[PDB]
Amino acid sequence: MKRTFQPSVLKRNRSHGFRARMATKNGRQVLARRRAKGRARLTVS
Amino acid sequence: AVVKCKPTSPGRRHVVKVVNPELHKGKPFAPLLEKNSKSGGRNNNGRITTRHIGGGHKQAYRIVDFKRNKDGIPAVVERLEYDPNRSANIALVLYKDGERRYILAPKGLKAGDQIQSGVDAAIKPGNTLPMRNIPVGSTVHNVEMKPGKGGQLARSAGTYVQIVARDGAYVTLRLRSGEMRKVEADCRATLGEVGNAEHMLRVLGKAGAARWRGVRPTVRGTAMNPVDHPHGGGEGRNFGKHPVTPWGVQTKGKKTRSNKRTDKFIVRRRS
Amino acid sequence: MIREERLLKVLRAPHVSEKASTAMEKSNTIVLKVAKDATKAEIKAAVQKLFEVEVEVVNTLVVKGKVKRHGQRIGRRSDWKKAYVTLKEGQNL
RNA sequence: GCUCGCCGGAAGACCAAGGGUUCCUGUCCAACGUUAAUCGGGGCAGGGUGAGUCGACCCCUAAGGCGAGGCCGAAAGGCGUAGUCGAUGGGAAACAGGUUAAUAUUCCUGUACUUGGUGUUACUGCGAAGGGGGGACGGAGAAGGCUAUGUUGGCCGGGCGACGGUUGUCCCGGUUUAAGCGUGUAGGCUGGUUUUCCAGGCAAAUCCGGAAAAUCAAGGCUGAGGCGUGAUGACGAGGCACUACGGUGCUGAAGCAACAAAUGCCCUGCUUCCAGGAAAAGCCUCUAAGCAUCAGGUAACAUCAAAUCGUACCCCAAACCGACACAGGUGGUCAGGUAGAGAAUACCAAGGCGCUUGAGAGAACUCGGGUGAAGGAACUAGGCAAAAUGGUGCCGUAACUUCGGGAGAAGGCACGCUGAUAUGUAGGUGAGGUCCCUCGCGGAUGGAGCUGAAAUCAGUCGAAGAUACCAGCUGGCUGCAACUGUUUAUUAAAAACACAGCACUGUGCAAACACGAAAGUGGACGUAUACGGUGUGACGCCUGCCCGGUGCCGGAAGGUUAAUU
RNA sequence: AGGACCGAACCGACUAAUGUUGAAAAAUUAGCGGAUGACUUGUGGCUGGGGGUGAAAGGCCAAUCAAACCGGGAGAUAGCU
Ligand SMILES: [K+]
Ligand SMILES: [K+]
Ligand SMILES: [K+]
Ligand SMILES: [K+]
Ligand SMILES: [K+]
Ligand SMILES: [K+]
Ligand SMILES: [K+]
Ligand SMILES: [K+]
Ligand SMILES: [K+]
Ligand SMILES: [K+]
Ligand SMILES: [K+]
Ligand SMILES: [K+]
Ligand SMILES: [K+]
Ligand SMILES: [K+]
Ligand SMILES: [K+]
Ligand SMILES: [K+]
Ligand SMILES: [K+]
Ligand SMILES: [Mg+2]
Ligand SMILES: [Mg+2]
Ligand SMILES: [Mg+2]
Ligand SMILES: [Mg+2]
Ligand SMILES: [Mg+2]
Ligand SMILES: [Mg+2]
Ligand SMILES: [Mg+2]
Ligand SMILES: [Mg+2]
Ligand SMILES: [Mg+2]
Ligand SMILES: [Mg+2]
Ligand SMILES: [Mg+2]
Ligand SMILES: [Mg+2]
Ligand SMILES: [Mg+2]
Ligand SMILES: [Mg+2]
Ligand SMILES: [Mg+2]
Ligand SMILES: [Mg+2]
Ligand SMILES: [Mg+2]
Ligand SMILES: [Mg+2]
Ligand SMILES: [Mg+2]
Ligand SMILES: [Mg+2]
Ligand SMILES: [Mg+2]
Ligand SMILES: [Mg+2]
Ligand SMILES: [Mg+2]
Ligand SMILES: [Mg+2]
Ligand SMILES: [Mg+2]
Ligand SMILES: [Mg+2]
Ligand SMILES: [Mg+2]
Ligand SMILES: [Mg+2]
Ligand SMILES: [Mg+2]
Ligand SMILES: [Mg+2]
Ligand SMILES: [Mg+2]
Ligand SMILES: [Mg+2]
Ligand SMILES: [Mg+2]
Ligand SMILES: [Mg+2]
Ligand SMILES: [Mg+2]
Ligand SMILES: [Mg+2]
Ligand SMILES: [Mg+2]
Ligand SMILES: [Mg+2]
Ligand SMILES: [Mg+2]
Ligand SMILES: [Mg+2]
Ligand SMILES: [Mg+2]
Ligand SMILES: [Mg+2]
Ligand SMILES: [Mg+2]
Ligand SMILES: [Mg+2]
Ligand SMILES: [Mg+2]
Ligand SMILES: [Mg+2]
Ligand SMILES: [Mg+2]
Ligand SMILES: [Mg+2]
Ligand SMILES: [Mg+2]
Ligand SMILES: [Mg+2]
Ligand SMILES: [Mg+2]
Ligand SMILES: [Mg+2]
Ligand SMILES: [Mg+2]
Ligand SMILES: [Mg+2]
Ligand SMILES: [Mg+2]
Ligand SMILES: [Mg+2]
Ligand SMILES: [Mg+2]
Ligand SMILES: [Mg+2]
Ligand SMILES: [Mg+2]
Ligand SMILES: [Mg+2]
Ligand SMILES: [Mg+2]
Ligand SMILES: [Mg+2]
Ligand SMILES: [Mg+2]
Repeated sequence: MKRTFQPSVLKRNRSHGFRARMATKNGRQVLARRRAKGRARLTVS
Repeated sequence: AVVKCKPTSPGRRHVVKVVNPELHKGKPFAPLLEKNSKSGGRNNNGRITTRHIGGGHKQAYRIVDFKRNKDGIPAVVERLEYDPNRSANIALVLYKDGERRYILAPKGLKAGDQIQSGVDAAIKPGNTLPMRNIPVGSTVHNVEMKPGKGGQLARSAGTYVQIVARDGAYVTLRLRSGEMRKVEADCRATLGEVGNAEHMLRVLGKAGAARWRGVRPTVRGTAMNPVDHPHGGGEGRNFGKHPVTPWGVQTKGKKTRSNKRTDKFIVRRRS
Repeated sequence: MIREERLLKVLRAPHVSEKASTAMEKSNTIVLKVAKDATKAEIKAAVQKLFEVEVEVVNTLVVKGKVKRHGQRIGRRSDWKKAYVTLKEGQNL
């Protein structure tokens, strides 16, 4: 059966990538939270 | 001509077609075409703002001359064409100077007929004049509401306006709605009625024919749940409320015009 | 024209393998490890200057580094650039 | 290694997406592998991805995104102009053969092609952010011409048979060759050329559009395939010689014709229909400012350049999505033989596999199947399930009907093989030969050869000839819904939803209405034969009485009545 | 010609049996419906939570839906166990 995750790198990057995060205040707050938590991987990029 | 399809299948039994042999079978005039991609009735917020719009055939936009302001230069009708963007047919016209334009095709207009616009044009179908220069009692179409703005009234297939009176700077028009409206006498109009009056005799015949025209299904309020529509709900077919729109406004008689700016121009409402 | 400083950094090592040995004997082609950012033009110039031979053509590829377990921890070797440098017929490097 | 079995419009082959070394070689067997494992997609190490032409990048745009100024908004922000991004679409160019353990249109061999830079010669109005052309477009259908491809013959090489026969009307195999360059054919489209003039193409124009004469009748554009060359080459059945028996080396005959033939190509065509079928650049052409014997343009010639990134491997799957080496899911391309209408189905080819526990036994019971005396729905909530019907041709076919239907109604007959008609017919294809020729890839003619149904008559085997696989059960009465559609992903597919049709009602355009503190946007580049809302639901015959209640519409005298004063 | 007919691919999901610590958190097998259209499918895009989208089932919005998910108010409150 067709499951929910149907990977596409283009859609992944456009939806959740670094530049998508940087494009809005709320996306930049995601990056701020993840840097503050000390995440090794900030985004899907 | 109005042609009834033979009932060779249940989707054909009720079809009534308007078949016009005068219309150009070839492609339209490419310099007067533009793309017009579809909306699905969605605005720039991406939200449906008009329900029941979607799909249907791809259509190119024909640039139609509603202004008719190329005055004093005769034009000859080259051919009548199907226009998917409107109920009326259009006419490709060639001016003496070599310019081509599209116009709304009036009743009776055929290839080879001569037309002209301006103050000194003849009172003949397809000629455009200021309504100051058109006799009272005349049948006109493509009527401007402001001078130079381009025709906005009586553009649909078979429609027309009657100039009932002339009073100083204004003319009184009887519109197809039955409304009596004042318009400035400097506003242009084209003599005659819009052609293709048989348009209203078509019978689509099947669901799919509406879908081809980009009309999506209407779901009745009473078929829904209360959460979706005021009419929703009931164990079985129930109603028991005054009919309303999906947004709760009475939909059987309640007047919705509210334009104090334009009230002065309305002599008599359609009633 | 490329500066000599640049040319002295583009060639990293000869690449030793069965395919490299066969390339030399059959097609007069030397196989080199080169700087990751080296272009075909830079490799050609560097080989002609430093090895004193005449180069016909340079073909290049990027070798992607292997992922490798050292104990438990996962690591990755570096990507590197390989150059197949075809010499003219009678050069004999 | 031999045999057996299974797939073969796939369980083969090549990819995109996704994955990321799983690829190849050596080595190891703890763990992983539902068992053992010497094996592995497992561990460890080493190797492996070669491009002017394939793809990305790049030029160009779609939906849409972002958006200098701008407009709007307590702030955050929203919208949007100029622009700038954005492929799933448009835009230059390479083929065949050979080669690695593992890449190859990338390496090698042979033979090509494209774009741009610089110079040399010649001739020469070049010049855009502008104009015009072009690019540039739908559905269905029909037929002709072809090719891929197949079959048969010829040719060449080999064979003479484990058991009766097999020197032939015998058996097996091969019979392949590209892009490019040249030629211009079946077919498709269109009348040419010249002169003069002009309110149009934001200005100009020699271009496009328009007008008027002159003149001639064949001019131009497009185009599959074929043919020639590419090719005195490459490939080649096999033979010979080695092997480190995995694989190499050596050498190599014929390499033709006829017939059949696509869903591929001519064809972005043609015919036809209504629901009326992207954009922008490259490209061609026109000039403006400008430069003006300079730059620039044009062609040939020479020379230089074409970077960078991807390229292994899986890819209907043990490598992707499903926690698994999971009976699931996953877009594109290729399309052999016999039978067949067929991409169904059966059996096969190329190729790929036997599904990572086996060995016995032959109880009940369960699962999946086969057959069944007599009976034949007695079963059961219900013929649930099963059994049955099933093909082609011809004959024949009721009520009712909206005249289409109902209908494949129902029901019935024929069907294999052999011979003859006819040593293979009707039809299709079409060589040599002959004839003509505004001269070719040409007609007129001719039927050699090839292919080839269908029918009739006669005979003949079986219980049975649509023999397997495959493949409608049929009829009668009635409720509901007109119909095709749609729906509760995962217990409901229906009488529910939708529907064409009908009606009421709103809406005069800065429309009503909707999204939005707003700007705006949709409605619509629509305009009352239009658009929104509501109910009803094809069609036929129709749709009665009630305005007291609640709503809506109109009224506006009188009563009552807010802020305010 | 056709929301025409029979029927593969393709799209569905009417019946039955199996399976129900499954081979599978919805399938398999035999049958079944549509199959030029109101068809189906690839890639990309847009609509956002009292919000969307809905040929309308309160259906669907990442195995979640009469108000998604994540974090926070937060140790909500719990005359109840
Ligand atoms: K409805
Ligand atoms: K109701
Ligand atoms: K909802
Ligand atoms: K109800
Ligand atoms: K109900
Ligand atoms: K074992
Ligand atoms: K390249
Ligand atoms: K690049
Ligand atoms: K024998
Ligand atoms: K080529
Ligand atoms: K050729
Ligand atoms: K490769
Ligand atoms: K792939
Ligand atoms: K019935
Ligand atoms: K159903
Ligand atoms: K009343
Ligand atoms: K909510
Ligand atoms: Mg509507
Ligand atoms: Mg129309
Ligand atoms: Mg329209
Ligand atoms: Mg309706
Ligand atoms: Mg309901
Ligand atoms: Mg309510
Ligand atoms: Mg009731
Ligand atoms: Mg009641
Ligand atoms: Mg090379
Ligand atoms: Mg490369
Ligand atoms: Mg590994
Ligand atoms: Mg391996
Ligand atoms: Mg084990
Ligand atoms: Mg052991
Ligand atoms: Mg391994
Ligand atoms: Mg290319
Ligand atoms: Mg845009
Ligand atoms: Mg914006
Ligand atoms: Mg700004
Ligand atoms: Mg761009
Ligand atoms: Mg693309
Ligand atoms: Mg390989
Ligand atoms: Mg078409
Ligand atoms: Mg052929
Ligand atoms: Mg012989
Ligand atoms: Mg014998
Ligand atoms: Mg033979
Ligand atoms: Mg087809
Ligand atoms: Mg590969
Ligand atoms: Mg297994
Ligand atoms: Mg699997
Ligand atoms: Mg599929
Ligand atoms: Mg076959
Ligand atoms: Mg099959
Ligand atoms: Mg048994
Ligand atoms: Mg049993
Ligand atoms: Mg049985
Ligand atoms: Mg019995
Ligand atoms: Mg018996
Ligand atoms: Mg019996
Ligand atoms: Mg009986
Ligand atoms: Mg009975
Ligand atoms: Mg009984
Ligand atoms: Mg009983
Ligand atoms: Mg049954
Ligand atoms: Mg059965
Ligand atoms: Mg009853
Ligand atoms: Mg129905
Ligand atoms: Mg149905
Ligand atoms: Mg369900
Ligand atoms: Mg169901
Ligand atoms: Mg507006
Ligand atoms: Mg109803
Ligand atoms: Mg049908
Ligand atoms: Mg469904
Ligand atoms: Mg099934
Ligand atoms: Mg049917
Ligand atoms: Mg069917
Ligand atoms: Mg309910
Ligand atoms: Mg869900
Ligand atoms: Mg709530
Ligand atoms: Mg609190
Ligand atoms: Mg608590």
